[PDB]
Amino acid sequence: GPEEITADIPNVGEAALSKLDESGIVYIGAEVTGGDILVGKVTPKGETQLTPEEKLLRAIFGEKASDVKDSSLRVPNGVSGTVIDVQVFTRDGVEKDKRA
Amino acid sequence: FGIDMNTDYTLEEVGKQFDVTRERIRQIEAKALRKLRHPSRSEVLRSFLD
Amino acid sequence: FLKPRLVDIEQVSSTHAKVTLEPLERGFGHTLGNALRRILLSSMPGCAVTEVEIDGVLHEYSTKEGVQEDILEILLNLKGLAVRVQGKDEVILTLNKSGIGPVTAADITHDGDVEIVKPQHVICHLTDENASISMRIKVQRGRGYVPASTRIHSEEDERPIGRLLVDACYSPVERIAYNVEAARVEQRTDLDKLVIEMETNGTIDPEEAIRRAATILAEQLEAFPEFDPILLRPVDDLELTVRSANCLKAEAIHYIGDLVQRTEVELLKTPNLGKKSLTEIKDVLASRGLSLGMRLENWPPA
Amino acid sequence: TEFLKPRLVDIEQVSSTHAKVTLEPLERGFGHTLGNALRRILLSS
Amino acid sequence: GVLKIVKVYLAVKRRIQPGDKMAGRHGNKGVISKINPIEDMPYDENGTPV
Amino acid sequence: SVITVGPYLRLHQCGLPKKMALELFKPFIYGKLELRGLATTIKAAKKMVE
Repeated sequence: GPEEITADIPNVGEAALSKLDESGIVYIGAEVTGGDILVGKVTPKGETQLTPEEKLLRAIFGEKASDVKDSSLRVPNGVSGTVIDVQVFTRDGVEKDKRA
Repeated sequence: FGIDMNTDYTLEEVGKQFDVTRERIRQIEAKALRKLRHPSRSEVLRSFLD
Repeated sequence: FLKPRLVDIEQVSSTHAKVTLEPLERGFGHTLGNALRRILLSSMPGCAVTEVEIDGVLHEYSTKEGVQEDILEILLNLKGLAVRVQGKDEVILTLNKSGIGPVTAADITHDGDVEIVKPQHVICHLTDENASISMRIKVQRGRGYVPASTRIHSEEDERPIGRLLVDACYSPVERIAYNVEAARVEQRTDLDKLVIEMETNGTIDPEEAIRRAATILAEQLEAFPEFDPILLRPVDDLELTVRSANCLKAEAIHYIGDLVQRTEVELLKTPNLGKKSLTEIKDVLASRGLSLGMRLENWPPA
Repeated sequence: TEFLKPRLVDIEQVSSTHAKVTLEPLERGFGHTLGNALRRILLSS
Repeated sequence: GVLKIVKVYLAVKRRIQPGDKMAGRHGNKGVISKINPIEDMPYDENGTPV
Repeated sequence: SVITVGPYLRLHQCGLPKKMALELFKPFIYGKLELRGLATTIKAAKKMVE
């Protein structure tokens, strides 16, 4: 399937989703360090094919395992700076997202 | 589940192997997971979830 | 065993002065003097500006229309602004100005403990007739050098992205030099003088600095596991709605441990919690393997 | 703006007339001023 | 194959730390070893450190 | 990495950067961390040093 830039990221706290706008792109002027999510990205991977202990774990804790893997662009480990610019390129004919 | 065992067994199959079958078994599991739900049991497994 | 003391303090400028010490025994001018130089340069109270929120600025790397200075230049200029406070450890000031012309340090609003030593000091210039800049200059007090980079660990929601952190320049002292000349007091074999000529920004009095220096110097001579961690996380980690969080905090529920003790009955009896909020709380708690009416018996240990 | 005092002494002495004493934490640059001002006083006076 | 691209531009500010390489124009290289306090710095009779 | 002096060192030792040593000994750190009981499991150890 097609990948999404959406701000909806499987398995992240509000601290993680804080630095992203509704569309999933980090705000201009927001100071970041390694591990912060700059651009939320998600790619389809279906039927994760788990194992018995994992199946027990999920049924105990009642967690739906997402069909989407987290490809999001995050600040490289160790580098810390302030975002001064954001540019979005879209294929001619694909609908521009909110942020764009 | 399939824990330390080949494949896994339907609730009815588990019922045949337990001689006490059907809805009965479905209840035990529900109360079993429940016992594992509350902490001091669940705190070890909880950290596995990121 | 004569102990020293001070004598005429000669102030030649708002900037710097020469403090002098009469009664000094053989070789003690150096021992006292250099040691005093050390503490003087190193450890001293300072009030250097820390946080600055400007008008339309998200980051220090932009340029504001109407001012020829880059924002980073303006921060660097502010870092060199010398102020002295009395009763407040941290004060926040407000700078405002417009029209064509230089914006000095006297253009800020004057507060109770605010004393500007250099009113002529240039923060930034103004190039256009109608162009205006407002800013909050958050000035706090500290010792030594505290760079802006080490300032973020604690974090704790510095979210107002318009707030640019700046490196802490805390220290009155610029240059300290000590010269010992033989000092002849009326009657005595041979004694030395201590001429400490120091350089300041004016935010600290010579007697005060020289005092605290030896104060600290002598001051050094003074010796010469069960349960879930998740239970102690703040309620904000549950990521509830603002309403629910505020309601819980209003009911003295600040942590998850406090919440899991409460029952549905008790929560519904609160003045501000409806069925929707309770549904949300039960949902988010169940989503992490928790619930209401959970007993942990022993709240709290230490 | 409170200060720092040491908190982990351990005087390790050889024989009797000889001694090696150590002081654990101390603010940056305080070790040299203390060590020196003291050496000066110990030797010269 | 690529639907959309998001380019974020970071501005990082680094000052100086041990391990950095410094040199004059005369072919004299060097690497900063330790960062010394102003206190320990060699100073002239004027009191100005180096 | 780039190297510096450290004259204070004894002949038998060398100054090793904190971050480097952390990343290098990562499995050892995990193992010791869950050896003393500071970490519930290896995952928790990873999350801790991370």
